[PDB]
Amino acid sequence: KFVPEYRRTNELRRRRDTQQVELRKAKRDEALAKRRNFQELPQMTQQLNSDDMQEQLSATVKFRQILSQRPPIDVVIQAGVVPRLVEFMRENQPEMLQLEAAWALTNIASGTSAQTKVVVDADAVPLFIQLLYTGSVEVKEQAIWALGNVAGDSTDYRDYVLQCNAMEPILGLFNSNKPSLIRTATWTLSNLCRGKKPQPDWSVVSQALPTLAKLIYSMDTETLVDACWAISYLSDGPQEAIQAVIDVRIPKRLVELLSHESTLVQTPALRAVGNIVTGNDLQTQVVINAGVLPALRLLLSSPKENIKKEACWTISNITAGNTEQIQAVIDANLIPPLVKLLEVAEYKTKKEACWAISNASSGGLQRPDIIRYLVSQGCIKPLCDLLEIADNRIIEVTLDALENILKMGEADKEARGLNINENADFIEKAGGMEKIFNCQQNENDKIYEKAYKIIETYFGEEEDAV
Amino acid sequence: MSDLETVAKFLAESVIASTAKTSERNLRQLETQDGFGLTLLHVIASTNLPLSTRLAGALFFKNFIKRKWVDENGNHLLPANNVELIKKEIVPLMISLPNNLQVQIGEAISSIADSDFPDRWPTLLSDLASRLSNDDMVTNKGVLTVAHSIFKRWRPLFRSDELFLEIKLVLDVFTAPFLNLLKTVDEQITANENNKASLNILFDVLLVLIKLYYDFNCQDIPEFFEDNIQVGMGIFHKYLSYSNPLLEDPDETEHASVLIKVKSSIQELVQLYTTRYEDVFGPMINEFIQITWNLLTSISNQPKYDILVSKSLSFLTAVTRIPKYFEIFNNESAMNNITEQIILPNVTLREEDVELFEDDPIEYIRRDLEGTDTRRRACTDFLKELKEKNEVLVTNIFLAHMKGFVDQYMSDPSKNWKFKDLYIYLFTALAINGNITNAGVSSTNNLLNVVDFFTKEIAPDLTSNNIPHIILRVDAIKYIYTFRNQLTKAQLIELMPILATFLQTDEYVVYTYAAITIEKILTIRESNTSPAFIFHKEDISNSTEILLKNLIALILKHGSSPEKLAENEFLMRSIFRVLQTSEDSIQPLFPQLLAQFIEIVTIMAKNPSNPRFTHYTFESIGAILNYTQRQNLPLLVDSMMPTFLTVFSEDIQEFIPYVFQIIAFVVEQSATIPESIKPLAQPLLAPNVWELKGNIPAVTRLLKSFIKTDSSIFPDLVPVLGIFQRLIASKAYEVHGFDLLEHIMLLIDMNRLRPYIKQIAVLLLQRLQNSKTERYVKKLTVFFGLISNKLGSDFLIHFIDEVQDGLFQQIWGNFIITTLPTIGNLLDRKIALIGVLNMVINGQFFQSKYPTLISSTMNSIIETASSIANLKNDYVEEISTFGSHFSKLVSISEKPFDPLPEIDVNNGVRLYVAEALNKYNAISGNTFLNTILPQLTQENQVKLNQLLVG
Amino acid sequence: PQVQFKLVLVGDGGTGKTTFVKRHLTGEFEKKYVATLGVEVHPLVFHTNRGPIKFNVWDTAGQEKFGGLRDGYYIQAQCAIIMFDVTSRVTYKNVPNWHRDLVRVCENIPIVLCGNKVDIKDRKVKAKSIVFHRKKNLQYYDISAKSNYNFEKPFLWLARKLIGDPNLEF
Ligand SMILES: Nc1nc2c(ncn2[C@@H]2O[C@H](COP(=O)(O)OP(=O)(O)OP(=O)(O)O)[C@@H](O)[C@H]2O)c(=O)[nH]1
Ligand SMILES: [Mg+2]
Repeated sequence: KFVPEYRRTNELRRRRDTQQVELRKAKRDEALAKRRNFQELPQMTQQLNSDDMQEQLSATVKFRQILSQRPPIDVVIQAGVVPRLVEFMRENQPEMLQLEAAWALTNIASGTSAQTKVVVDADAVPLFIQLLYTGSVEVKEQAIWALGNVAGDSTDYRDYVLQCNAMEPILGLFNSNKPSLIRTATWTLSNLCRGKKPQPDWSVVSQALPTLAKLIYSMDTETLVDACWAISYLSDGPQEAIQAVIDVRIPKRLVELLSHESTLVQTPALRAVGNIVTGNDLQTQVVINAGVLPALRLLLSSPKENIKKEACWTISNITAGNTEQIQAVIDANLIPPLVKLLEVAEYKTKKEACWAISNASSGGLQRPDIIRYLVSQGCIKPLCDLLEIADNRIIEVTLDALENILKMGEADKEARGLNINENADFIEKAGGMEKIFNCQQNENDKIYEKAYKIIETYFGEEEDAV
Repeated sequence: MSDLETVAKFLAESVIASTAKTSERNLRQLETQDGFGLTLLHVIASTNLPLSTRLAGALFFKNFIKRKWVDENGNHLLPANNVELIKKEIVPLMISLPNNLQVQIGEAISSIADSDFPDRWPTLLSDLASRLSNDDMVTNKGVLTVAHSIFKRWRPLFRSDELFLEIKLVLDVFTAPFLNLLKTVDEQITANENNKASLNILFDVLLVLIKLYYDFNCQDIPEFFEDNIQVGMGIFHKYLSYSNPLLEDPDETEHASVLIKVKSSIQELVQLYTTRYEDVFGPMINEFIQITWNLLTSISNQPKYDILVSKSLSFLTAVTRIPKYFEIFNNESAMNNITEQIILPNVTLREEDVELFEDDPIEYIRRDLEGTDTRRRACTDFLKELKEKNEVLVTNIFLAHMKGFVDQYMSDPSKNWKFKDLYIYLFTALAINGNITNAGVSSTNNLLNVVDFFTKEIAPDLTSNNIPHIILRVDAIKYIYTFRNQLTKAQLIELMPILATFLQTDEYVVYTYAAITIEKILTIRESNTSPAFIFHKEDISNSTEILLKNLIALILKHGSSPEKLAENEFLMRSIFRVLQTSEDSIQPLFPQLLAQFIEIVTIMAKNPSNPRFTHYTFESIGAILNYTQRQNLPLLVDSMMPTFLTVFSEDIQEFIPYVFQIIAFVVEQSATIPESIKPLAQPLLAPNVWELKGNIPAVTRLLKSFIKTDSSIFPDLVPVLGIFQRLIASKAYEVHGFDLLEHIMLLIDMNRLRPYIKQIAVLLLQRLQNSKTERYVKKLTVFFGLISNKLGSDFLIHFIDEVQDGLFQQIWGNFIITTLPTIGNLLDRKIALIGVLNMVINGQFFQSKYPTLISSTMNSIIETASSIANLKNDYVEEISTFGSHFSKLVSISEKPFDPLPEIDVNNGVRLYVAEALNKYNAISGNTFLNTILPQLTQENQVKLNQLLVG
Repeated sequence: PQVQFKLVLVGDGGTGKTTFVKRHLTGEFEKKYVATLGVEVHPLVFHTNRGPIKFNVWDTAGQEKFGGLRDGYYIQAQCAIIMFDVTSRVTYKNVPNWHRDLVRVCENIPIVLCGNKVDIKDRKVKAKSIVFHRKKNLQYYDISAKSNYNFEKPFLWLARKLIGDPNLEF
């Protein structure tokens, strides 16, 4: 009997999105990609084509104004002025004319993909990039905003901007004092880093990490939000990407931001920290040494359910590490809150607390006092309760935790000459023996075989007490 | 003449007994003709044929698909032309058939889909969905049943991208028609409120729609069902309360109807949504709680609602575990209304149980002792869940009701005795934290006093001359059983003469529960860190004889037929426990007790019936022998062996593995082989004794005991080696082969083994080339270590090289040092590790002859000594055949042979290795470690320094 | 044996269906496992207080590779016995499959669920786990073909159900 492999059943660390396909309704926690910068058309078009500089400017100012704060983008385009606006950005034009033309084009690029395409096909991008070299602070602010909308439209325009060598001049903007310029440039930079398939050219966007290290030392909330999001995108990668973030010494301040007052900051900061602990034990210890464990304790109590979930996921990739790292989690008093979420939290969060406790128990086979403490904190009952409701993957993870707990109890019985396996008695006392036993009814063979082994090894009418 | 006519002829013959087998053989021959698949479809469609013939054709086609549609790799086995035409005809054919045929064609479609959907059958989904219509609920049921058969395959799967892509494909086709059809079935059900036939049809469709709703949501809640949740769940919300006299009939109390199943399927889906998708479902949970509360309020106690009640309580249990929703009934008013309306009416003792008490006492006891889905159990588990969330509130609310139950009983105990059974049951449920285990109750509710309740409510019912109902006498005994850990030794001692007096009554459940409670009292340990029991021998010695006398009389009370004598295994379990506790208290009576057990064995041999009774009979015999003075064993042996010989000669296989264990123990404990046992030694070696899996562990033990106690009883070692060969050649029995071999090599003088030592090595190593298993190579490695530790390093080298010069170093470098670090069993790891180390530090010949082996051997030693509990810890489904089961007697169990007892397997091994290496280095003038350190891997040079500097 | 009924006996391979029938037919207990190939039909006659009753027992194969006609054997069956082995948890896990295939062919026949081999100590399917019969209104019995425990209860219940006489006795 043949069936498709994914319809058959016959390293604990987990990366961000190993499986991208989703059935659930997509919920956006991310910053909107595009931003807008807040009929006598015939007459304006005549002034814009005029040879007089002051006539050109008054026309450009009007086109920018109607495009500010809804805006008739498609109408301006229909007037055929987009290439003229692009000409006004050329290196040999007046500063104020460049400013207005770039502002108007920014808002045309702020609309639909078709409207952004108009500006891109008009060869505006190389000029924006040039204005980043040559413009005043006011000119540089309009050009970088324009590049943000192009980049935020799609991965293709994101890559086109990078192929035009925009990164070098963009990274020069962050010497400015003007908080509005830093804000806008940080958002544009996050748009150049955003997007999973395809990811941007690593050789180019990793050049931004020194700048991002500086930006997360801003105390401007808006700047921190988009800087942390940028780091969260760049840190979503293999060990090499994580190591580039570690090398610029981002983790210390990144961990500090987990305690920022604003959940708009905590969310991307926690996402980035979560990404970093998906590498190896050495990279993970760098985050531990930065104080992530105390910070995670508070986030387990966050009012945002998604913060609690991501905190549990982050902890689970830490307890996927070595004995000392598991002990560090215990030492930071993270188990009591994890056990609490394991029994009261929403399923998606509860599911993540299960991974964390389960992974800890896998390493607890080498340091039995680890499992003693876990049992001491009352994890057995929540784990067993989870067997009745969980998806099949979480059933398997929960049975592996209970098996580790049973192995430890059995090894402890033999080592100390105890009469009975204490953890097996706890599991039966909590009603967990029946819930494990009932997993044998699952048509999933991996689940059935695991439950059968547990039942027959630890609850199978072993012996008369002698 | 026609091939269609010929197929129909034998399809018809297949329903008749005389031609059932010949017809299949003819059909299998006809099956080779090309197009037979399509010929079957034409037969199925032929309305001129009798329905049974068309049904035989539909069943044959279905099973033809299962046999010959694809091979193990998914290659179609039929001509590519037939394959595509089948897929085109099958769905339209299904629609046109009446139900009995339609369902089998639906199942053939599902079988094709199992291998071909979705990649190799892109049209199926559209094909199926396009057959749904608002005006034909018969065809709808058929189509939806096929869809459910295909989509329910998602339920046991792990999430994956490939699966979610498949699910997405299905949702794009079905979501709109599914919801529309669901939105059409509710409308027609209301319009057809008084049409019985059309109602049953509509609710059949509703049931499958509900199951499909579950299929679509078992992996995640898809976007479509999140958006349309209010209309979807709103409909199910409605039908949880729906009631129509046409779809009900009070005259049926067991057979749940389609309406009942629909509400149960709804509750399954509601619990899925409540426990997985509370974020989305949250706003609607309160509505379902209230309707579930009303549903349980007005539900008849008839069994046909049992499942619906339990599924409703599991929903309410999931709600109790969500703090936000538990608070709506976390107050005295709601909690008290749950008690009166939901819990108490279903916890009372129902008389369907009282009848089991009177008619099948032994079964009543077994089920009472081990326990599901009865209303009592479902409601009691719910009661527990509430108590866990607010113990003070729940306890006090029930203490108030129980207070009134006491007065209801005391007013008229004779008629209201059931009220006392109630609050004893409720008190027990509230007092126990969690569940009782085989070890008893470990902790209780601090708001209740089990000792006070015992003195006031239980103890008087033990000794009262008259009892309103013997069920209360059982309840009192069971209370002692339940709370035995909470009573003092002095309180238990005071109960022992009372429980023992029950063994002289005639009430089946009273004297059995008394025997059970005595046995469990004798199993209470003082603590889990030492083996001592609360009850020592001086606590039972004065009553041992009268307990045994009365337990034996109860066994014999209803006649000495094999089936009735062995009926009550709890009596013999208690005899065993009493014997174990009393030890040598009544040694002078051992000959008479043993004679009584032997007579029981003799009677049961005519028809062994109760395996637990049989087991504890032989445990009891084992206990007697264990506490008999060794010089008195021969007299006991002589009184048993005539019966044991008859067990062999009559081939009572149920007893044979027990008799072998008993005889082995006797031999193990004697300084010489008793004369009555000597004649068994050489017949033991006959190959036919070693054929049944259930006997191998026992005859291996007996053979080992002969070798250890007096190996001269075997004048020829050839047949002993023949057993070893049989065991070691077998993957199933290899462990016993190694066990036997250890006895042979270590306990038989080398002068006797000399003519056979080469052959032994050849046999032992033949497995390596032919049919090696991982367990075999691990056991071989442990065996090498054992030989090294005992007979020495030089012996081991010349034992293997005797097979072929050079074989030692080849096996050492390929199997031993590679396998050593993988041995997970702690005692075996110590033996292997210490034995391998012994070769390096106590093998001057090993060092001088194989100098280049030392570095790789040291790498293996260091890795093994410096490493985990993650390794497989033991050496552990299939068809049971007669005699395939072996049961170990704990009364005469033996612990494994540890040749290195001064080294604890826990931490002593690592310390021992480090001290042995340091010593060897010191004896070498401090040149060994310096010379070998550069030859080790980088990793092991570090681990080694941690060992020495540890 | 003029009153005759087609009884289909189904269940996983090795559960004891053939041993059970042969014990009723001849009284002999078969110790070896020789898998049945497709079906063997065996007439069983009981002499009752309502006359002689004949069961034509279609002893079907439980191993898929030897299944023969499989549920093709169930056509026009008037009753059935589903057997499992109480020492093998998987044979009880497959009981719903056997029952599903039976009722799809025979909608409303009486069916007895038999848990065989209760004479073996290491029982894996306890009465607690055995609940399928209440969900589908089948009669359940523990049986042992070896010890003859409840030997005749399945045929007696079917006979009473088939004749409609609760007082019928063998
Ligand atoms: N101990 C014990 N063994 C039994 C019992 N019933 C059957 N067996 C054994 O179980 C094995 C299976 O025997 P069969 O009756 O041939 O199995 P089956 O159900 O007919 O299997 P298939 O024909 O392949 O479907 C044999 O070894 C029997 O001796 C029983 O009640 N007790
Ligand atoms: Mg058979």
